[PDB]
Amino acid sequence: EPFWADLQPRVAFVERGGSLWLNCSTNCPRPERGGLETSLRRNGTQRGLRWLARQLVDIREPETQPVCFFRCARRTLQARGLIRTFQRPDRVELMPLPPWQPVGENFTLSCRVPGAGPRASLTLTLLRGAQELIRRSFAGEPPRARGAVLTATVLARREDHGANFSCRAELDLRPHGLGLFENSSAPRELRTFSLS
Amino acid sequence: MNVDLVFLFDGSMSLQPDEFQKILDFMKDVMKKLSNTSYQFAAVQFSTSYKTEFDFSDYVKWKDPDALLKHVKHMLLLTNTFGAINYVATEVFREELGARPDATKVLIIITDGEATDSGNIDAAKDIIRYIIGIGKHSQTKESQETLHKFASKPASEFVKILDTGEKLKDLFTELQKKIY
Ligand SMILES: *[C@@H]1O[C@H](CO)[C@@H](O[C@@H]2O[C@H](CO)[C@@H](O)[C@H](O)[C@H]2NC(C)=O)[C@H](O)[C@H]1NC(C)=O
Ligand SMILES: *[C@@H]1O[C@H](CO)[C@@H](O)[C@H](O)[C@H]1NC(C)=O
Ligand SMILES: *[C@@H]1O[C@H](CO)[C@@H](O)[C@H](O)[C@H]1NC(C)=O
Ligand SMILES: *[C@@H]1O[C@H](CO)[C@@H](O)[C@H](O)[C@H]1NC(C)=O
Ligand SMILES: *[C@@H]1O[C@H](CO)[C@@H](O)[C@H](O)[C@H]1NC(C)=O
Ligand SMILES: [Mg+2]
Repeated sequence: EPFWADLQPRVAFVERGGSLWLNCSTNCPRPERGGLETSLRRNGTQRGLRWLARQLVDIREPETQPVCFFRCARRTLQARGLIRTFQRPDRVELMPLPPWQPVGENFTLSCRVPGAGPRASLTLTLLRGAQELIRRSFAGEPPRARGAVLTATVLARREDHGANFSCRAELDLRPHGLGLFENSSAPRELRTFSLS
Repeated sequence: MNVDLVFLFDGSMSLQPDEFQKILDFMKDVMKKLSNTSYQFAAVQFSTSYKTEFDFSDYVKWKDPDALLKHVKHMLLLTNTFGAINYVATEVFREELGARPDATKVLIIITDGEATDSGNIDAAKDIIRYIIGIGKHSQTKESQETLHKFASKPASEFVKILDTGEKLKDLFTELQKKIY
């Protein structure tokens, strides 16, 4: 443990498509070879005797872990980072409703929110007017999972004739200091009638 | 003519997961196209360290490249390519792994050319080396020079660059820098 490498910031959250400066450093007295192994495109480098700073750009993967290294005498000293991306709910889509829905029968509401995430930070809600019918947090999904779907069966009523159904996606990155990003679908009107 | 052929494939963190899968598919396709008696294969992954994922005896027993490569996990570390090449020369072309002493030795090295080590590959001098370039990092001058350093000569004939569908991204990037 006497000589080391360090990568700062060691964990970073970037908006999908964004960029980030990383600084890889060592206390090795005379480092022989130094670098940063990542699949990310770079767009800027700065160097000093015991440090290397790189700007990584167009960061699109859910997760990537750059490996910073310096060769120190006979040893390679390394440090590993984590870059996570987030993607706002730019697309929130409620699937089409039936042209006409029989009263007293079920129909399906499906909200699709492609690409947004991390999925564990998403909450999707299905609404009739301003009333929330179903709310689902995706807490506990895998960290690299993206996108979400929320489907529910709803019993058609006479009252629901002409009512607007919609859905809302929330990406809550506030635990990470990054804000709450919301979007809602365009409304869809239900038309009901009695088969009798 | 008997030919012992080794795939030396880059499992370093600089290659995307989709690119590594394409490297695996490339190896499978080459094997299917040369599935005769005369060629026998081995595959070695390299990143920081080296792993013979299958050897010539494995090839002969299983034949199915899907079978032979099922246990491969992407190493996701550094790119010690000179070391890897030296490992193959001294440790993989051996009778113990089923190599035939009568066979012509060939190495197919698949990498973005961004080596994190240095040295020489003199131990591999008498092995025919074909280089397969892949990845955004193969596009730099230093990477292109590295790939040519590894190749048998004339490097023009032994170096090939896989098109993974990102050439327009490389163009935009370059133009954005020169045009602004
Ligand atoms: C990257 O990190 C290093 C160290 O954390 C930065 O600062 C220099 O570090 C050297 C030792 O490597 C020290 O001797 C100096 O005191 C530091 N200089 C300054 C001006 O603070 C280095 O500047 C960082 N580089 C970038 C681009 O942020
Ligand atoms: C790329 O580098 C240039 C300066 O060299 C800078 O102006 C630009 O912001 C960088 N690209 C990105 C995506 O930040
Ligand atoms: C909401 O959607 C639009 C595209 O329909 C998008 O441009 C905007 O960034 C989104 N807002 C948030 C906070 O996700
Ligand atoms: C509608 O769906 C609910 C929930 O699955 C079910 O219990 C009920 O039997 C259904 N009603 C009709 C009219 O089919
Ligand atoms: C549903 O939406 C339409 C327009 O989008 C609106 O005119 C109508 O009042 C709404 N239906 C009601 C009142 O529930
Ligand atoms: Mg690499």
